[PDB]
Amino acid sequence: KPKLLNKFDKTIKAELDAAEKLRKRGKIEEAVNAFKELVRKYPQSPRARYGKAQCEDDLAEKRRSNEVLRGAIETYQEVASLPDVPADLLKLSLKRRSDRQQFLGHMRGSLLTLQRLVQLFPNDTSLKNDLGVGYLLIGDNDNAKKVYEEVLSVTPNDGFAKVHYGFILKAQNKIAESIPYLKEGIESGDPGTDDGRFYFHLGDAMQRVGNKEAYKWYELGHKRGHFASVWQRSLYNVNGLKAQPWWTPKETGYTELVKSLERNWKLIRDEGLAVMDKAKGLFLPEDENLREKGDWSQFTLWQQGRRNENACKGAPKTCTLLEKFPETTGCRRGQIKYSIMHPGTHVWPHTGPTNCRLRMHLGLVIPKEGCKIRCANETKTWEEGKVLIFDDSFEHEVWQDASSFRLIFIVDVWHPELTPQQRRSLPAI
Amino acid sequence: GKCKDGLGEYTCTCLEGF
Ligand SMILES: O=C(O)CNC(=O)C(=O)O
Ligand SMILES: [Mn+2]
Repeated sequence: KPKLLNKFDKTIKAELDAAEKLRKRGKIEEAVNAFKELVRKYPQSPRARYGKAQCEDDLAEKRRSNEVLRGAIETYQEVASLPDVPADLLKLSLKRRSDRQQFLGHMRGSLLTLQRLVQLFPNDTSLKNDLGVGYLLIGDNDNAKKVYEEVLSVTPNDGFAKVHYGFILKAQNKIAESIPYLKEGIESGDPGTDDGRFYFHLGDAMQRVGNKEAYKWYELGHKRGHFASVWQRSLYNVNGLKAQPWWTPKETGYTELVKSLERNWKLIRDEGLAVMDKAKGLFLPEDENLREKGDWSQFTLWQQGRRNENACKGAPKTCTLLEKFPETTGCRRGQIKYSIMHPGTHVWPHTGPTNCRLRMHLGLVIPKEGCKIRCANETKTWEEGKVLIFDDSFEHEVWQDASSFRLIFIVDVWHPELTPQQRRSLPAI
Repeated sequence: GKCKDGLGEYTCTCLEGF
């Protein structure tokens, strides 16, 4: 179907197919030399150059070398620079270049490629969509929004554009606006629309507006294998881990950590209060759009398993105490942070990104009433000097209706059933 | 842009190379 040979390449189709055949047989090593020989002999051959690129691409996979993949990325570029390159080959080569650039984290580099692809194929809708994803991966939602707006103006029915536009809208707290786009988008069934992210955010948006049809979408997302369960909707999971909303200290196995937190809770409290009084700027407002209303701020000591040196100068004793517990300081999918919440606060029902951590809450300053946290179907209260443990990958919700501030200490730990090698290899979150 | 308490970001992980 895809025509990859220009006029001259057709005249050397035999040599080209011979070399390509060696690549398919896994003998990539002598295939490189085959294509390189063709590249020397026919320096203008797009198919020969593409072959060299693909061989380098496979060599990168075998050797796991970033350096040779970097080379392959250049060779893919070289294909597009040659004269008389067939459109199918030009598109294929640059698409792969972008794909591999994102793999290396050259997202800025990938953008230029995707921009070039859109410039070269102005009527290819899928490429505009890919450009939008490129913007999303670098955190550029503004430019991403424009792209999908441009796509939708020409192709209103493109489901891929609708889910992503909807995703961007919800991220902008355009909750009502986002729902029809997410819904119609998933309902399109177009390739790339059956993604857990869109089920997750469609139901959440529906929950915020009081649309009781939200859980029908959660149920469907579960049926399609996006969610472990309707209640537990984290998207970055290790399948099989013990799943329950609430944990006891013994169940976690982290009894020594819990002992230390509860024995020394007052020193943790006092440093938190000292920061509130003398350095409240270290407390940063919650910035994930999780609040319906009210005030909620956090003062983070550890994140992604990395100690914040400057923050710990505000809570030196607490940081020193925690150094002894790598099960939390080494949790690269969790944090260690103070969390202050004031009256008139309601946190929307929400879900953490991963099932790979458990979340400890140590009460520091807890008003006698007004403060509570629901996880799944059970609501509980905090106690000063006492630890609560829950899996925040389950839907949970929070209220603050006291008459003074509520301060807790949050300590994330690896899910205890995670092996040491999993704890070592899992990418940070 | 990080996913700390929620799933607000398009991707929560950021990997580079093999
Ligand atoms: O810190 C708070 O008051 C609420 N905490 C959470 O929702 C959480 O731990 O994920
Ligand atoms: Mn939470």
